[PDB]
Amino acid sequence: SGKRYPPGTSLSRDCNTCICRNSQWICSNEECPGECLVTGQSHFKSFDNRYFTFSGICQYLLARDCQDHSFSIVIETVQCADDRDAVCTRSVTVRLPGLHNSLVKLKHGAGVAMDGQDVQLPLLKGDLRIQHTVTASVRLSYGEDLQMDWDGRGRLLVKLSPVY
Amino acid sequence: DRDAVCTRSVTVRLPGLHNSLVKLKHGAGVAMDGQDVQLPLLKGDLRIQHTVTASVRLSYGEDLQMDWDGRGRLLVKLSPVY
Amino acid sequence: DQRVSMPYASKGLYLETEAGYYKLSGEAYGFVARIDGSGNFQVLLSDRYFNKTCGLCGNFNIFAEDDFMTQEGTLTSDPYDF
Amino acid sequence: ACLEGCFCPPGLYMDERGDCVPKAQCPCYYDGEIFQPEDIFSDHHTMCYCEDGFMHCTM
Amino acid sequence: SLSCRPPMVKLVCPADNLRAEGLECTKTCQNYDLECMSMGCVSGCLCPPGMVRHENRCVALERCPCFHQGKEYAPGETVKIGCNTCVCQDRKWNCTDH
Ligand SMILES: *[C@@H]1O[C@H](CO)[C@@H](O)[C@H](O)[C@H]1NC(C)=O
Ligand SMILES: *[C@@H]1O[C@H](CO)[C@@H](O)[C@H](O)[C@H]1NC(C)=O
Ligand SMILES: [Ca+2]
Repeated sequence: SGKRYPPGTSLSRDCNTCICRNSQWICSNEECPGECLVTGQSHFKSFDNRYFTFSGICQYLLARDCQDHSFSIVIETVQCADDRDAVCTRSVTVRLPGLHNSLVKLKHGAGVAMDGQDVQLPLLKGDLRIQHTVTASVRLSYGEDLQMDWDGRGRLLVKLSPVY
Repeated sequence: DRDAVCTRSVTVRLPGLHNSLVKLKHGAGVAMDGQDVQLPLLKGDLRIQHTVTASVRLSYGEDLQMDWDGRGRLLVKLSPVY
Repeated sequence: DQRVSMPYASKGLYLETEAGYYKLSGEAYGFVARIDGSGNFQVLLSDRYFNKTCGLCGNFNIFAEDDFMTQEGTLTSDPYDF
Repeated sequence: ACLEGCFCPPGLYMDERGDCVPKAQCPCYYDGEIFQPEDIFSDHHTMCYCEDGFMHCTM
Repeated sequence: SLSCRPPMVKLVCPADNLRAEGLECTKTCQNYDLECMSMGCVSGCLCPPGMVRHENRCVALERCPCFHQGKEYAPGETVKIGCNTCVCQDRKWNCTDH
């Protein structure tokens, strides 16, 4: 990145580490977690660090486990202003077939609703934990291989560990 | 003291709806079937909501009311059909 | 933001005065605006924009009842939220 | 009834965060969802907005 | 009211099953493999289990086309993307690995 480092150093990306030896960084190729990101009006980021935009108004499928069926996430888009080029996220629906085949729903506030029932946070069930983060944003955590973020005003995130 | 026995919680049971089990906790909290709940709770018959934002009020149908069991001041209202 | 004098003719928009009243002609782009002394906006506009130009002066179609089609596209009965 | 407790004057209405506010920034609770005081909002067919506490929907 | 057409039959939400996946989860050819949300059914008239909706026509067999670039392709039809041919056998496109 346009600056010099002595030999033997070990700078670390978020993903892994690299060490200087004979003017050539040696680097590991071990996987590191991805992050699909919804934000703004309609701006998506794939797990593979692709960026794009799709201003559709329906219930779209954001993510899903597709060899087995440990979960499935479903975004719900609506127009969000006077203009037609303004399509923000209103809610997201999560589905856990591992526990009751339940159906979590993150609402346009910081609210959550399991199977129609509004819920006070925290929600320690067996696997999934739902709690506030700054007391202004919800955070789902199923197991140790799944996280989420607030879908109040539309800034959904995910954290998928390399087991997926 | 031994002459000090206050109420901690009360448990309500409605066989008309799911055979559910409501629970009024030592705060102003309510817990249906283990699940904590945000108030209000308009199900079909029973409504649960705050009163002054410091006291819960259950209302099943038009023949049953309740009051806060946080620090132990439970009430009931039973209409003459009972 | 820079106040200019009058008349003015940049970019194919002649900003003149006619009959003591101010005019803004755009014949290349197909419109003639003007204002009077009291203040009464007027917009003469060509037939090239038939069943097109949607806005606060409605679409240029033949009908007169459908010309509240909002920025989404919604026939609204109210002349105000439009 | 005519109850006893902690209120605030008639120009001010109660907000979720303990403070009470005028009806300008009093949010809407359409379908449970808590919308902010200015939220234009629409599917393809319906058209709804939140003005001052109430949710003005149309079709 | 309207007695719905012969090729399909009306449904009713049972009062017991929460899984009343009826009218709301109307399976068309797009959303068959996709998994759907549902609170309860409606007073609609849905195709049988062995067939799906297809542009205002309950196409019977599971032979309905295989879309690309928002265009129809009957089963068996091929497309040439790059130096590969690719055919839709059942419902998913079957390409070549050259
Ligand atoms: C206006 O546009 C619509 C849609 O393209 C078209 O059907 C109609 O013929 C046009 N003119 C009139 C007479 O409305
Ligand atoms: C293609 O069709 C064959 C049919 O036997 C199937 O086995 C195979 O998995 C399909 N996929 C591809 C693209 O090879
Ligand atoms: Ca008109």
